[PDB]
Amino acid sequence: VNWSVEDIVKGINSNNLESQLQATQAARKLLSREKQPPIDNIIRAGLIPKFVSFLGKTDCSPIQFESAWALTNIASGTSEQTKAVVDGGAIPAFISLLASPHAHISEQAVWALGNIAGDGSAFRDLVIKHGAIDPLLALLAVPDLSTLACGYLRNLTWTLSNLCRNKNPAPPLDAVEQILPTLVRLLHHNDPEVLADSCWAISYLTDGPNERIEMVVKKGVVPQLVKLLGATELPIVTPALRAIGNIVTGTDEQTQKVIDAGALAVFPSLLTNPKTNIQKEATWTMSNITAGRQDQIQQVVNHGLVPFLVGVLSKADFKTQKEAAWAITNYTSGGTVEQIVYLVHCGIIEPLMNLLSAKDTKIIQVILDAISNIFQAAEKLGETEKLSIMIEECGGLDKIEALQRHENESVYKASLNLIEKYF
Amino acid sequence: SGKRKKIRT
Amino acid sequence: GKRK
Repeated sequence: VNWSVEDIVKGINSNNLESQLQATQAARKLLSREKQPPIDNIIRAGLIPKFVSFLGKTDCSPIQFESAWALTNIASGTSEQTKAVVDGGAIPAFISLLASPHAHISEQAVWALGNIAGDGSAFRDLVIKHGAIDPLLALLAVPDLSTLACGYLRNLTWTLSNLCRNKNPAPPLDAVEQILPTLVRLLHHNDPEVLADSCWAISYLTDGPNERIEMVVKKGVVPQLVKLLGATELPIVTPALRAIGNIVTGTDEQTQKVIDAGALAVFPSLLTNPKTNIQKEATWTMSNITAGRQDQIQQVVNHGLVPFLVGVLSKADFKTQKEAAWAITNYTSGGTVEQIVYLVHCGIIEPLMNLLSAKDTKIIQVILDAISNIFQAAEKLGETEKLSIMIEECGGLDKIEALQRHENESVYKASLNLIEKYF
Repeated sequence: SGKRKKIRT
Repeated sequence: GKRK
């Protein structure tokens, strides 16, 4: 307790394994303190290579543990600190410890590899190349996950989620295929932290091209994801919703699996959720559903979600309102005349017009496109004048006229076109 | 859950 | 269209 770095060095440089153990535990305690652990001072003392060599002392398990914990905490820091651990040779030494007969040492190695992989795609891929996946997955090859210690299982799930994480590049396809069956099993486990990190892992794996989405959807997980979308724990709902959102960015068939699994029945709650980030990500998800086929738009209608989109457009955080505007422009670009009429009957025009007062150029462009699409539907019914009156009555004509004189060229063009054609 | 890196205290 |  409270040793100086100088004393730690003195003990670690002794030729006495027990003196080395005591000094390594003292380093672990220094690195474990709540405020400002002296990571850089330990690195600068040259201690990483010694710690790494201690990981290999099978005949002294306590010093394996203390050095694993010390190196975990060094690797928990900046990229430069994690690099110092990797440059010491720690990756293969930790992978060898995954097979330790001492569960607390195996777990510490799991943790350290999670920090290293969590640094970014290069270290992730280097952990994979040194062969970490097979022994990690072997630790979870039990008939019932509930026999494992809870903290150990949580750490295993977390580390596997970091092997799934990051882009440019995404993880190797073969590694993802190797991990996915275990992730599917963890997604059905009943611990909330395991469920959260399993959802995070799936949200990473579905953040990319449609072929990556397909790898996940083919495993049949969309129904469990929709169940978790309904959980009461916000740490579960957040990544489950991110994963669902990612999936509906894919093909119409991938989106339909989300719809078939019952997801839309959760959106009344998600679109009114008191957490701003949930409302925003739910509305983004809705906008990618309304960019789908007419029969998918129809499912949005049937689930009663158009009033909820009108609500979010009327009042929500601005970022959420922007996603809602997108959802409406997609809806009106893809929908039938009857669907677009319905949108107007639900009260979309006034909140849409109110958002033309925003200082964000992109949302104005989006709203003008939506108004154009609605006017096109009205043209097919011969009701353009009725719509013009509605837009004038709520103050929308004033806002569009003003937008004729707007810095962005596309805004001015769109406004003038609307006025000349309909007003 | 979800953290990039985790320190053990 | 979709937005990733």
